Amino acid sequence: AGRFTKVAAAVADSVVTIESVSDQEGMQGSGVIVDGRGYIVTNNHVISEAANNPSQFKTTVVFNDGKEVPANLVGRDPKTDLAVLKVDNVDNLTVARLGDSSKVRVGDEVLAVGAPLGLRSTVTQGIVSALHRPVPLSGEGSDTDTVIDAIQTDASINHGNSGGPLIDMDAQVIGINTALGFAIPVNEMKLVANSLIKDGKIVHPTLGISTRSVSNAIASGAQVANVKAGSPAQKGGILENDVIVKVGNRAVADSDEFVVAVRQLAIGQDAPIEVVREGRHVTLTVKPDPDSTLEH
Repeated sequence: AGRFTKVAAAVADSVVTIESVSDQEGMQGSGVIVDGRGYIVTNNHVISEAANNPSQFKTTVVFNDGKEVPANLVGRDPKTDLAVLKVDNVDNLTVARLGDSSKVRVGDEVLAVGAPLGLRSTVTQGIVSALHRPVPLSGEGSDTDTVIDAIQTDASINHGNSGGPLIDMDAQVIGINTALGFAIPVNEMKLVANSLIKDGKIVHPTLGISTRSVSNAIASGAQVANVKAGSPAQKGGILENDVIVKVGNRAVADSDEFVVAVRQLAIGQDAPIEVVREGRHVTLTVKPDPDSTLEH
């Protein structure tokens, strides 16, 4: 058996098909078993339509052996494009082994593994092409668009392996394939999954700013398109046409990195925003709000 053949074969039983059907429509993706009690991780696109219209969709999980079981949505985070499902009282689950995405390096060989029985299923191979790479993702349903800090790979990521794991050569999960490919890194997945399992929700920081990217000799970064009334940004003295170049401890190259950087701030704690305003460099202070005040 070949090098990749062995790794794909070792993790196949941890990968599942997730199917959502209404009497009008029927969509399908992959996901990975992450906990022996039957917790399954996928991306938020895969279950979005069912989560938004639960009265008309039924979600099932199909195992490598072909068993089909009903699945319940535990919680989801459109901002990180992740979701968690739960199957009840299924025995002898092959739980995926979760790696450490902070140890992943550019050039590392990977498999992007889709669920073996999915209709369009794919397994692809490549390397890690970049780390900590902000990438915009369009929201599936009425879901908000977002940006994630991704693992980039030249393994093809397509309908047939999205929601499945990105697997390293130790056959460990180093990320979740999104919907020139990108994976949500496993260290972030673990933090978001933990939260969705407990609370059924994740609370992210918000400033009330929308930005557009600017690149030139005077100041490159995320130029402020809009500031929400009453927002942390309004209260902290951020102005439209300000060019944001640093948010907290993270330099901000463009509007994509701005989105990711905000989400690394502490809720309720003062933080520096560096701005270029009418040719001058200004540091403001902002106290981020929770995006969901009642779950904070």
